[PDB]
Amino acid sequence: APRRCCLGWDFSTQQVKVVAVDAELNVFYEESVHFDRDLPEFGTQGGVHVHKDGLTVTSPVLMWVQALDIILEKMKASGFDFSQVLALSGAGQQHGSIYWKAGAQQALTSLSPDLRLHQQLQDCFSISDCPVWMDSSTTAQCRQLEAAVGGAQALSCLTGSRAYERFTGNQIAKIYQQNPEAYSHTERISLVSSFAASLFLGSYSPIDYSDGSGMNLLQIQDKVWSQACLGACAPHLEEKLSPPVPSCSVVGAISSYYVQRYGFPPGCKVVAFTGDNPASLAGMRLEEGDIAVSLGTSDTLFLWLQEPMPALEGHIFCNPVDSQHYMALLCFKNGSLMREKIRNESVSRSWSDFSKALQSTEMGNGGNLGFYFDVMEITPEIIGRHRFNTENHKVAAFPGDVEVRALIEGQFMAKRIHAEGLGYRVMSKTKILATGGASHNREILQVLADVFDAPVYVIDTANSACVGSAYRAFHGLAGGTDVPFSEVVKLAPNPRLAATPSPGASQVYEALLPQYAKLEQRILSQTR
Ligand SMILES: O=C(CO)[C@@H](O)[C@H](O)CO
Repeated sequence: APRRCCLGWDFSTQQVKVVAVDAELNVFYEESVHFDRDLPEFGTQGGVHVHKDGLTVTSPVLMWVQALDIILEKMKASGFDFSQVLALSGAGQQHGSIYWKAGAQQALTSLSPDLRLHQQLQDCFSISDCPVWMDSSTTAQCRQLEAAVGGAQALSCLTGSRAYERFTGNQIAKIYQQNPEAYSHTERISLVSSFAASLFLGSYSPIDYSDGSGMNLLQIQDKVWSQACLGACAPHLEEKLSPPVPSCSVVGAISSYYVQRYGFPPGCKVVAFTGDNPASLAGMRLEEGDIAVSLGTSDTLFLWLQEPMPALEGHIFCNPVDSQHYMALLCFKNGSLMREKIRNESVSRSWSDFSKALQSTEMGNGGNLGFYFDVMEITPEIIGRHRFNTENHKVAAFPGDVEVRALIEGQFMAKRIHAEGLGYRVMSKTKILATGGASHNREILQVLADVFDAPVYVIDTANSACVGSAYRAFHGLAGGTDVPFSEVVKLAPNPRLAATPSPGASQVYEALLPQYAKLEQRILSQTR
C-alpha cells in the first residue's frame, strides 16, 4: 500500500508545528520551528514582544511567514515525501490578526517557486506587529463595543462572548483608532488561522465559522457578520473580512508554488483552517454530550453545545466539526498552582500523598466545601480561599485530607455548574476527556468521574491542534459536509478509560452541587 497522508499545521504563539497523518489515522511524522530559537533576529521572548506598557503583546507577521519557509525546507531536507499529501488543514492561535496591505493579493497569486515566501511577501502587510491572544491593551474598545450594541449580555447573545480584550474586533478598533492611515491602506484582515490558509492557497482564504466566533463580530446563530458589531469596531470592515464559511470547506487547491517548489500533488486540497481550541476539540473527537478538561496552569473546559446560552463568562463558538451546533470554552485561572500549593501545605510534597488524602476521604467530604482562589478567578470573578463546614458555617481551615478533597471536588463541581450555566447537560452517551499533568492522577480523575456521573478517558493532547487539523483535512477528503466527522475519525486511536463513577456518586452530588452553587452566589453577593 502506498502511504497517502494529510498534513495538520499549527501556527502557535511560540512555534509553527506540523504532523503528517496517514490514511489509517496514525501520526508518522512531526516537525517544528521554534521562533525565539530559530528566528532570534526578531527579538521575541516566548514568540512575542511585550511592549513597554505591559499590556500590548504582538508578533511580527513576517516571522510567521519565514517560519513556514524554514519548516517546509526542514521537511524537504529530512526526505519528507510531499507527493503523498492528499490534503491539508491547520490551526491558528486564536484571536490574533493580520492586516494585508492594498495590492498584497497580487503578490500572493503571483508567487514564483524559485523564491521563498518571506522574500516575496516582505511588503504585503500594513501592520508589521500583529496583536496576539495575550494582548490586554483594548479595555476602552471593549467597553465602547458593549455600550454600542446594548451591553455585555447583548454582545454575548449575538457573538457568544461579552467583549474580551484579546478578541479581534476590539484589536481592529484600536488599530483603526490609533493608526487610521494603516487601516485605510488595509485591503484584507485575516485571523492567524485564515492567514496561514491564505499562504497555502496563494490567495486569500475566508475565515471559518469557528475561529470567526473569537472576534465579537460574527452572529453565531445566523453565521453572518453582525452589522452593529462591524460598525462599532471600524469602518468598511465587512469587505476586509469577506463572508465567513463552514469550517469543513475546501477553500481551494494548494498553490502551484508548493507543487513546483516542494512536490505537493496539484490536486492537494486546502481545507479551511480553524482556531487551535476548535482544532483540539476535533483532535479529541468530542461529540454531542462530551466535555474535555485540560488541566494545567489554567484549567480549560471544552464543551459540546447543541443549543448555547451565551453568558458574561466563557466563550461560545460555532462548532468546527458540526456547523449547525456549537462549542464552548470556560477558563479557570486557579489550576495547577493551587493544587501544588494545597499539596505542599496539607500533605507531603508528593502527588502520591495527595492521592492518599483523596482515597482516605468519602465522596461529598462530610459536607465540607471549599473555594480556592489565590489569584483573581475569571470563572466566576472571586478571589480568596472560602471554606464552609457541613452546617454551611464559614471556617478558617480544614484538616489536611479534607482540604485536598475540598479543592479537587470543589474545582470539578465548579466546572460542572459553570458548564451547565452555558447549556451543557450530562447525557447517557457522555464521555469526559481529561488531559494535562493532573490527568496522570487516578484519584483526581475518579472525583471528576463521580462529580459528572460519567466515564473519564485519558488522552495525550501535546499535538491535539495539529492532529485535529489533519483529521479535519481527512474529513474534507472522505466527503465533508455529506458525512459526519465522527464516522470519518472512527479509525483514529481511542482514548484509555481511566475512571467510571462510583456507586452512589449520583446521590451525593445531586444534593451537594446546588449547595456549592448557592455558596458561590453568597461569596459573589458579598463582593458587590
Ligand atoms: O485565547 C485563547 C482562547 O480564547 C488561547 O487559547 C489561544 O487560542 C492560544 O493560542
